[PDB]
Amino acid sequence: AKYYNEPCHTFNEYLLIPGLSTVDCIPSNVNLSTPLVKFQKGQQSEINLKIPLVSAIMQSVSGEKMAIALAREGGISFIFGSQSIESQAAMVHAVKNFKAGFVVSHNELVDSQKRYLVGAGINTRDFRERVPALVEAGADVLCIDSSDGFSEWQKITIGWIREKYGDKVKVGAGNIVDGEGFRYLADAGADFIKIGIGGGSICITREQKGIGRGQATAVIDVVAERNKYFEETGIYIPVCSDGGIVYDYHMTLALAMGADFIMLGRYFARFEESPTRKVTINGSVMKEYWGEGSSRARNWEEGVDSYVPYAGKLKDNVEASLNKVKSTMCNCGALTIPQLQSKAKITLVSSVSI
Amino acid sequence: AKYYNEPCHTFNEYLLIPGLSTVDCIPSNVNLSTPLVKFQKGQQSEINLKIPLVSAIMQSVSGEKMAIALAREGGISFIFGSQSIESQAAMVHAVKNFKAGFVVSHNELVDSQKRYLVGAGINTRDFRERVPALVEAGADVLCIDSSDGFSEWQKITIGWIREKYGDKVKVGAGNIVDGEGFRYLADAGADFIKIGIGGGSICITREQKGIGRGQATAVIDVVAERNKYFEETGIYIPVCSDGGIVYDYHMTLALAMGADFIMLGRYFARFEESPTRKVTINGSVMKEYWGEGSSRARNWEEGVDSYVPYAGKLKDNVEASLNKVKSTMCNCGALTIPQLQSKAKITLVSSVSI
Amino acid sequence: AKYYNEPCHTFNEYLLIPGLSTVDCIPSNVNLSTPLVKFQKGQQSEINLKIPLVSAIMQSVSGEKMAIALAREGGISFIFGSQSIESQAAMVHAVKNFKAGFVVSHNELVDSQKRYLVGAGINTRDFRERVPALVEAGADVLCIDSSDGFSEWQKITIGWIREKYGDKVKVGAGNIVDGEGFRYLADAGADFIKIGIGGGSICITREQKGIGRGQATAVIDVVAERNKYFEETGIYIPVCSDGGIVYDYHMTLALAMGADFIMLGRYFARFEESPTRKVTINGSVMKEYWGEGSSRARNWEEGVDSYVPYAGKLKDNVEASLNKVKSTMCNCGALTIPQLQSKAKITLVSSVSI
Amino acid sequence: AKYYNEPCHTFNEYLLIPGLSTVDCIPSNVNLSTPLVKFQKGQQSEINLKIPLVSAIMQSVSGEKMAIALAREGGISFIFGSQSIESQAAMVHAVKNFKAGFVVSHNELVDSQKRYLVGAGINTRDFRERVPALVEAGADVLCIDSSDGFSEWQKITIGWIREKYGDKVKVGAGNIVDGEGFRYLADAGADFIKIGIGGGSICITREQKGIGRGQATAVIDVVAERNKYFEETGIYIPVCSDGGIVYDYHMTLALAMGADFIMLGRYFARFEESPTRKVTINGSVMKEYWGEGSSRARNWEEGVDSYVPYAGKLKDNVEASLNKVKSTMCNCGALTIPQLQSKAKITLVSSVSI
Ligand SMILES: COc1c(C)c2c(c(O)c1C/C=C(\C)CCC(=O)O)C(=O)OC2
Ligand SMILES: COc1c(C)c2c(c(O)c1C/C=C(\C)CCC(=O)O)C(=O)OC2
Ligand SMILES: COc1c(C)c2c(c(O)c1C/C=C(\C)CCC(=O)O)C(=O)OC2
Ligand SMILES: COc1c(C)c2c(c(O)c1C/C=C(\C)CCC(=O)O)C(=O)OC2
Ligand SMILES: O=c1[nH]cnc2c1ncn2[C@@H]1O[C@H](COP(=O)(O)O)[C@@H](O)[C@H]1O
Ligand SMILES: O=c1[nH]cnc2c1ncn2[C@@H]1O[C@H](COP(=O)(O)O)[C@@H](O)[C@H]1O
Ligand SMILES: O=c1[nH]cnc2c1ncn2[C@@H]1O[C@H](COP(=O)(O)O)[C@@H](O)[C@H]1O
Ligand SMILES: O=c1[nH]cnc2c1ncn2[C@@H]1O[C@H](COP(=O)(O)O)[C@@H](O)[C@H]1O
Ligand SMILES: [K+]
Ligand SMILES: [K+]
Ligand SMILES: [K+]
Ligand SMILES: [K+]
Repeated sequence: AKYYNEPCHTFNEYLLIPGLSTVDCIPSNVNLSTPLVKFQKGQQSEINLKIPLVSAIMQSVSGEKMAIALAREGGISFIFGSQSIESQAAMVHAVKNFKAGFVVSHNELVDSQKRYLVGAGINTRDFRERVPALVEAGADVLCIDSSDGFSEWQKITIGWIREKYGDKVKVGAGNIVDGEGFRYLADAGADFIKIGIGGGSICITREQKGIGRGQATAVIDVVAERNKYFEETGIYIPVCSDGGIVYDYHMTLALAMGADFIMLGRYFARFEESPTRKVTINGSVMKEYWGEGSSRARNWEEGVDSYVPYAGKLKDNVEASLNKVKSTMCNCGALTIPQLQSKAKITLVSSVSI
Repeated sequence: AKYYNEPCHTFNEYLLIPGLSTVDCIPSNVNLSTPLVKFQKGQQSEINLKIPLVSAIMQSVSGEKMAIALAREGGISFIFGSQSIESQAAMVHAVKNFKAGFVVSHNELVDSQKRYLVGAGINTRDFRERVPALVEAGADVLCIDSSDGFSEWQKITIGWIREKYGDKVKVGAGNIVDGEGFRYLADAGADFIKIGIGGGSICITREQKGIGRGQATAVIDVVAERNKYFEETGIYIPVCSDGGIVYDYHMTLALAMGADFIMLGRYFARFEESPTRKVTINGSVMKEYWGEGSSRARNWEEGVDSYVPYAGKLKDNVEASLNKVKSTMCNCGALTIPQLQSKAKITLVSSVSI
Repeated sequence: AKYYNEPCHTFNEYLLIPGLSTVDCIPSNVNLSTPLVKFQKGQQSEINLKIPLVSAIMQSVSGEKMAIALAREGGISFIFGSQSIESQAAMVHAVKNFKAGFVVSHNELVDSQKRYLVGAGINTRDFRERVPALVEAGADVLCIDSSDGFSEWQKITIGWIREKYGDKVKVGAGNIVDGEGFRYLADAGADFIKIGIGGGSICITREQKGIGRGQATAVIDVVAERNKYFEETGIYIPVCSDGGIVYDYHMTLALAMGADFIMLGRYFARFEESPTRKVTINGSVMKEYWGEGSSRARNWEEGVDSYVPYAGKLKDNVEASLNKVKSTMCNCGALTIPQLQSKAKITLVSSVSI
Repeated sequence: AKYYNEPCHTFNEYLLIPGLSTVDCIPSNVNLSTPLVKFQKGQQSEINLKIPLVSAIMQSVSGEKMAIALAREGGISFIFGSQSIESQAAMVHAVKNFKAGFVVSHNELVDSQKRYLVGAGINTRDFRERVPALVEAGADVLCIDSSDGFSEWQKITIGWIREKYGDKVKVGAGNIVDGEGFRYLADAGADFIKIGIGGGSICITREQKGIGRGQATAVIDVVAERNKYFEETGIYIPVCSDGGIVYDYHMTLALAMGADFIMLGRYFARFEESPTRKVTINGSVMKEYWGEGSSRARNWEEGVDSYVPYAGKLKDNVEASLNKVKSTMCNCGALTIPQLQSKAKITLVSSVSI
């Protein structure tokens, strides 16, 4: 067996040490643009998010309304794939054609036709039928959804997409937690790679499957491999820190450690736009939230079902969260995510102080 | 005094990092066969379990019914030796002759005569009389039961067995927690060595005797010594991780760290087949469970007596546990235990994340 | 990104190991004098506190009465700047002219005219108007108050002061937590540098902003840079450990680690002289205490409002605290703060023992 | 300031790993004799305890009855010195002349006249008068009682004793927690050195004074210095682990780490023979226990007053404790304390497993 020198850590175990803040760095001047899909050295990504936040590929998070609301603020949602091909394609189509008027019976993220961008999750099983349907519906990007992306099944899925669509259809893959996993999916052709196993808030109320790694350590390790890969091939593959974001400052940390964007479930589940029921229990307005591994999810094993405090509209909450991220970025002397990734000073905190 | 560079750790402090999962690895194709007794390089063990689980040498765990139920699923039970020679021999005989019809007044683990295999615990005191009786009764393997197997008494016991039966009678020894202890029992002639002191769940409700070591560290250290021993002598001695299994994923970890099989007490005590009373307390069906060191056990000092939640039939529970182990093995890219031991990537987790 | 070899620690994680105590070291012979502003090798600071304690630049701590009471015991207060220029200048003037008799409508810290010394906090925004007013009022020293002093805004503020007053007006700067930050403010011209971000007791009831560092690690790191700076330039810049003092022995630790003086908020908020209301809740006399980042403070975001147990007069409490500090200093073989900083033996304690 | 590479640890953070147990090692054959005062290489100590336990120099622990009861079992008590010279001398005399019949108005520890041995605590202040009185009363050994023995006052006290009595009067000194402190008292002439600051159970209900060190680390460090000192001078100075013994196995650990004997307060306070009142609170028989630093103690600052569960007669409790120590010693392959100190394998345990 192979062992490691240091134990893995979570975001709660880190803090940022300030760098030189210039008179020109104020929250409003901070640019949160970030690449979504791979590109070559010197190029720009074909798809750039205006804010580094994407909603989780979950039934209780990314429905049509969430996708529209998030795209309006500059991010993108990945419509859940744990539903019928027809049902998921309908949501994608609804998002792509939302601005239409008569239909035959500032930071918005849109395509060349001013239509909101939207992503869609796929699986390694029915892709031969699901992918064409999502492509037809107008999906802007796809992502293989899995608890263990270090699999030949993902390579096969990406291969089929490349053979049928070449590099015209974008597809992310995951999840992985180390350089080996990243490298495998990179060579397989993934446009972006998702990082994270066992770090989601859903795991708080469930038992360990035995596989996983502290989210912070996973991002740091994968990012190092991604940078090495860039140096060897000239190909820059964006990576996504998926899960484990508990507080707003965790967002800044994930980005500082090298993640290009962040995927969140619980964070968005709390909003009015999530596709779940708003329930009031003893004066407390809550929203439903369950894992994709729960029996409640897959039936169209693991299992986690819970409630999250209602937070209102997505817009006001994201604005507040990102204002804090931008302010912290200025503390670190960064006006952009790439500058933050270059200048960030990250310290581990003692367990005693926690 | 001799000190160590790193502190010892328990199973809860580890997680497995996924490896490449091939299209051919599905739970049903995973082989959990494993050697029980020592053999030379290139040989196969004379006794191979079909599943890597054996029940503890305890009054509250391994009785006749447990032995039959576990053997039926591919494992083996070690009938407790903390009872009269006559009483223990009777249980062994009952297991060996269970399939008999008229008696004169798929994954089953059996001998050449299709009789379920069964083991029996012995002590370093009355072995001259207990061993012959167990051999006559048909015991397939014996194991010296002790909290500290690094003892001349164990060497003497194994020696007497070798002098009387040669290598025709198999006998495990233990418990030890480091290379020195392993080496001593290996040179003494033990067929398999049990690892673990102070890691049993029984210790949760009792005070430390002062001796012990984190179960994970103990297995890792002993396994390293065992592999070194194999390289020097060509003799492969199976080792058993005894105690400390709290969750199913701990089983996968123990195996990944090098243990050939696992001994459990609490896990099996919960089943209908354990020899203890099923008691209902306030709507909760429980089963009794007490340590062999408790005054309640030895009287035919330490002391631990408690209850464990009823889990029903052994069969359904083991199937569920092993299905999870096999699934995790596929995440790690392993179709067998030896392949897992070779490919496993094991990371320590921070105390903060725990 | 830049990472660190060791995690940061708080004061609770340290203890002092005794050194040789001489017959001449008794609490009463211990000298707690300490420099407040920078000086060259071989010189004495133009301003020396008689005790190493200064009260925080907070609305709920440093008002006129606090400033008089603390100066009487040998320390100095920094009148809060989160109020109108006119209001703050009035408090400064009131302190400077407290001993006056007819006014036209042993360890005391005083100026050449026997007037109590007093400091005043300033900000990087209205200094062009606030500074002249404070200077006119008689402020003896100023200090830029900020959660992140590693800023060009602080350099600009110090620059303006130097251009207008040369080295005749003393001004501290902060806060910083590492050598880089210290170095920046040192080169900018600061007379003393304050250390500490996120370590204040106020943070106990609030969420992390994402920036910070264990107070002990921050002091140790900054002190090392300060000593290096002294060796390179011959300039000795006093540093202040700001926040995180929970127990009296933390004072001794901060000083032993190299801090010349200590800034405290909660400690002084408990006294009769703090400018907040004394409220009795269920038989418990308390005093109000809120952070400068709370909405309650700035309105003339973050937010922390709470109560601290009443402790009575500042005099008796400081005497008791310092008697303990002096006794511990004698345990360490030190009769002065500089001797303590040279002889102190500081050990980290295990999280288990905590 | 001077810092250390590793944090200090307590006894709870350690466990012993078994060594080879020989057929000749059974509890009854284990010899717990141990030296009390210094001797040269090749010699035997002039005073050897029959068991390695001594009672604390406390008002609530070591009175006349305790001294007699402990001496009867082979240990020695140090009559508290926090009382009048006349009062303390009376207790010493009472112990020395307990076996007398008409008075003019197996493992027992005795002198050449069959009189129970007894020690007495002294202070660095009134020794010129207290020492002669204790010597006259028949005290067999003295010990300077202090929270910080790294003091010129202790050197002066030992010096006065040597000048007046030469090496005919034995006197221990302490407390210290590192090699420097040990070395100072060794060169000063101490017959034995006590280790421990802040590790006593009394500290559980009180605030840190700021000085101290984990008890285990303190013993290990001092023992290393003591062994180095022995190699350089040929003088063997016994050391005493004072305080921090919570469980019986802590005794074995302290001895294994190199301490020759152990001083305990709480342990003995629970017995019928302690000089405090036996009080029954709600069906629970308790005994009083307070620190020597409490105002309740010195008045003939710190302060700790509490209750300990009644345990009955000293005899039965010590026998049980030592039976466990001896059994563990056999697990480690040791028949004597020196053999244990040579063969012991000591591992640190993870904070997670604790
Ligand atoms: C696929 O969605 C996830 C993801 C992305 C992760 C985890 C997880 O449990 C599930 C649900 C698990 C499901 C639906 C079972 C199928 C599978 O195994 O893919 C996790 O632990 O890390 C990441
Ligand atoms: C023998 O069964 C065990 C085993 C295997 C272990 C422990 C233990 O306490 C007992 C009971 C202890 C008994 C019956 C006393 C006799 C003895 O000492 O063997 C333990 O701590 O690690 C392993
Ligand atoms: C300025 O007073 C402080 C200081 C000294 C510190 C912190 C802090 O939050 C505030 C209040 C924050 C305010 C008033 C907002 C403006 C600003 O950012 O300066 C902290 O975390 O470390 C040190
Ligand atoms: C002297 O008895 C002790 C000892 C041995 C220790 C401590 C302690 O507090 C006291 C009481 C402290 C007193 C009576 C005040 C005088 C003094 O300082 O000696 C401790 O922390 O480690 C060891
Ligand atoms: O059932 C589940 N168990 C564990 N993780 C899950 C499950 N369902 C989704 N996830 C992961 O958890 C992420 C959300 O983490 P969260 O933002 O902390 O709530 C998702 O994007 C997935 O990667
Ligand atoms: O009384 C006891 N004290 C400590 N360990 C015990 C005792 N009795 C049995 N054991 C050990 O605990 C193991 C069971 O651990 P468990 O599976 O965690 O319950 C047994 O196989 C023994 O090795
Ligand atoms: O609102 C706030 N949030 C965090 N820190 C604050 C705030 N206001 C003041 N502080 C810091 O906390 C210090 C006081 O720490 P305290 O002595 O532990 O209460 C001040 O001197 C500031 O440096
Ligand atoms: O007031 C006190 N404070 C701290 N330690 C004390 C005090 N009085 C005695 N001690 C120490 O505590 C030891 C007893 O530790 P205990 O056996 O854990 O109760 C004594 O022998 C002293 O060294
Ligand atoms: K900054
Ligand atoms: K895999
Ligand atoms: K000292
Ligand atoms: K042994």
